[PDB]
Amino acid sequence: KVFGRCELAAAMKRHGLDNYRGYSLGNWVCAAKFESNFNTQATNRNTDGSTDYGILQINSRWWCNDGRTPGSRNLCNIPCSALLSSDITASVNCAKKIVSDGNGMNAWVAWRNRCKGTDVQAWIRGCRL
Repeated sequence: KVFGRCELAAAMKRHGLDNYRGYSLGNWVCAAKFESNFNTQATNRNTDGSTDYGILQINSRWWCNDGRTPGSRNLCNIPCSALLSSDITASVNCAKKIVSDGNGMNAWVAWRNRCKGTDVQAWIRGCRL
């Protein structure tokens, strides 16, 4: 499902990511746009031999079960393809838990150096929540 600028963020707030762990929604908009660029079906081969799933590019290395990974942990206790669905609540529901380790949005490479240090509100300006 191709997500619009106005479409995705509106859901993430309903999705209960709005200011979640003090992280402003614009981060959540921006991060999605940097990891899969509003593509929910987005999956990628991690070089270390695991795979990225979900619009939030959630790494199957220990988060989910993609059926190709030895030593996968599955902490989120979901199949990886539930991250690829037209419902945001699967991806979001384990992204909450990714910050739920308290190890920050530093789990996402894209926010990490390309979405920090900028105007945060700039994703959610001109859209209604």
